[PDB]
Amino acid sequence: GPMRVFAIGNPILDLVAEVPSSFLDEFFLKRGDATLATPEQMRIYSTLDQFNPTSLPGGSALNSVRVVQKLLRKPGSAGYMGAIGDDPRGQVLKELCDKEGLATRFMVAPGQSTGTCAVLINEKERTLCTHLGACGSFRIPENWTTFASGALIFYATAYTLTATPKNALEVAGYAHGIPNAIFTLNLSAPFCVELYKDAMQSLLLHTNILFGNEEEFAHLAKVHNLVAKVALSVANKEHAVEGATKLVVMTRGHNPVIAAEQTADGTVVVHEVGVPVVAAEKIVDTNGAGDAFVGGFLYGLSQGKTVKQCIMCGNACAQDVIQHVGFSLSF
Ligand SMILES: Nc1ncnc2c1ncn2[C@@H]1O[C@H](COP(=O)(O)OP(=O)(O)CP(=O)(O)O)[C@@H](O)[C@H]1O
Ligand SMILES: Nc1ncnc2c1ncn2[C@@H]1O[C@H](CO)[C@@H](O)[C@H]1O
Ligand SMILES: [Cl-]
Ligand SMILES: [Mg+2]
Repeated sequence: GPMRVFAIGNPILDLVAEVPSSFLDEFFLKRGDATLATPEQMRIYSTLDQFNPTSLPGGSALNSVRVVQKLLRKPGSAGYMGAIGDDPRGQVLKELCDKEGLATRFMVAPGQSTGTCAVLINEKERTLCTHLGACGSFRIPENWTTFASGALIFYATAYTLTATPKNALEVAGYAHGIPNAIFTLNLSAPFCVELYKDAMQSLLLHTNILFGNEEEFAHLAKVHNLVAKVALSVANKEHAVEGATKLVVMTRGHNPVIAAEQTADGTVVVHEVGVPVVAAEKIVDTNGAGDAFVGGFLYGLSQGKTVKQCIMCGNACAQDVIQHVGFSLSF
């Protein structure tokens, strides 16, 4: 069918810049972390101009769906909903989605600005500091099911919980009642795991595929029981548990990707797939690596490939993205 994957997310503009460690210190940021800007960090946005930053579209789920749309090519192959502000920045994101052929229904929040994320590159790592702005007012429209009619893969990032957990809950609810449809979720960042524990619990029950990195699962283990790689991964599959797709995919930088699935009979299958080596000197920045991996994974899943094949496609998409500035598109 036309629409193959439908997602909700926070559309944001990324401002990328290479900054010295001193900048991280002055802004109270932890290298490699992802957080929402506190009042004191608001000054980071204007101050970046001294570093000649570059700007490009961002937003975790948007980045992912853009990979699926690029690989599927047909207009409306991927659908997306989110909220943008009534400003020139919002217009740039919108124009870009239209030119890429994605199907979108953006909600415009008058009086508010389009979200922005400062992507600070230092050493090799990326640190993210975001100001949601209009993204926080996002509410799914009553007829979203009509816009996404035909889609069998629904995706949401935990980052959408900040606006309200109702959005993702409604999407999962809908998918659940549809046979042959699956709901997929990304843990997004440690902060989401720690702040939205309750909503996540209800959400996990209705999740078919859970994606996240080692750091996110670690917090998920602690916040929940299991505690403890492989064990953490097998651990998380209970949260989704208690043939219906139940799979957990854990990414971890250059280390092998670990996927654990629970088959119909209760058999647990775990795959440990290596990630092709990429010389460090060839890496530009790792911003968007996980989003690219999820996008390649969902596109392959859309084509009926196997779990291992899914993972290989995700790895290939991520390897391309890490060789570019911010979230690029190529292949
Ligand atoms: N050093 C590296 N060498 C090769 N591949 C790497 C890599 N770092 C990341 N990847 C690729 O990226 C995938 C995801 O890595 P990871 O989840 O750790 O990214 P992330 O958490 O940086 C990205 P974002 O900026 O979206 O938040 C891995 O499964 C792998 O395919
Ligand atoms: N709170 C957030 N919600 C959604 N996307 C985000 C958030 N913070 C950072 N991102 C995005 O994560 C991407 C890297 O995975 C960047 O392109 C950035 O725009
Ligand atoms: Cl998002
Ligand atoms: Mg990384």
